[PDB]
Amino acid sequence: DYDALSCKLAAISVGYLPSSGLQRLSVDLSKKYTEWHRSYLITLKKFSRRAFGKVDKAMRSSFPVMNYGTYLRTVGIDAAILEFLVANEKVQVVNLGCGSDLRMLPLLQMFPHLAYVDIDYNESVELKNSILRESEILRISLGLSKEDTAKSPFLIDQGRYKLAACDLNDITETTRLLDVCTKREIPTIVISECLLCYMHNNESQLLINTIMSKFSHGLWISYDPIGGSQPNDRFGAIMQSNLKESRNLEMPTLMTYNSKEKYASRWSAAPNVIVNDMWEIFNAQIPESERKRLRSLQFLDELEELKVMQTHYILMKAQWH
Repeated sequence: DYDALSCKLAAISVGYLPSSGLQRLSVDLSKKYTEWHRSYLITLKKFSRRAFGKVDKAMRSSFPVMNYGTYLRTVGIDAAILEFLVANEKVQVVNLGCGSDLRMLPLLQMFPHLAYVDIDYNESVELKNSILRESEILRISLGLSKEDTAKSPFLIDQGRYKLAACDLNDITETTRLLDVCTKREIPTIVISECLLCYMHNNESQLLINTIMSKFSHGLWISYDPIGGSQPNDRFGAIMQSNLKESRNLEMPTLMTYNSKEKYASRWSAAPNVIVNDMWEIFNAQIPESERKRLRSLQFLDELEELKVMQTHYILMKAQWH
């Protein structure tokens, strides 16, 4: 999760984010997008010297190619969310594996009838609860008090926002949490940003079939990497070796779902499944005005190196009713 936060703060410091066109942010909410994430880094220092040390040095060692990958990852997920929230005013979002994601701050503001539900491991949501309650600007955005006033499973439960500890590998614990914070009939958006890659095939497939069957109308926006379908494409072999040799983590279903078609077949129950890798989103969805703006920030010397990386990431959008 500290990798994901290092990417977002490096993109904001250079200028890549916020993109007020694609994210549909106002003048005040564009300023607040920068001020909320900056106060998340300063407050993270107060609560952890080790976590601030890894996030600070990763920010400053960020390359232009990696900043283009964070831009497409953020405005890609945001473009799918905002199209669904405009067509449907009463919606509830369930951000599975949220981490340090702060997209609920501008989205709750922009949509009065929007509920939101951050869900992550116990350790991740305890640090996120400490940062939102400590900072003054993050407190005012969610209307929180400084103390831990919430009860039982929820660390936060103020108005139209809910932070909750939950083992997503456990399906019995996942459904029981969704019974108390969501309703069956209300349109839903399920975001799995960098979650299903770290899970085995049994835990991920049961999470997809159970949540889709729980709600009537919805839209699953899942972002993840793929191993690569071409022969002699060892991007998936390099990343699996880089994860264990670094901090002892795994990506069990990387080589299994090595293409955008195989990844999209997990949501085959849903009748409307689209899927496009992040290089296709760079050439199609991103306007010409936006690409000129990113060129003014940094020198993208190796555009082919950006294509090799971004074709090994995807954005799936399943929709059922």
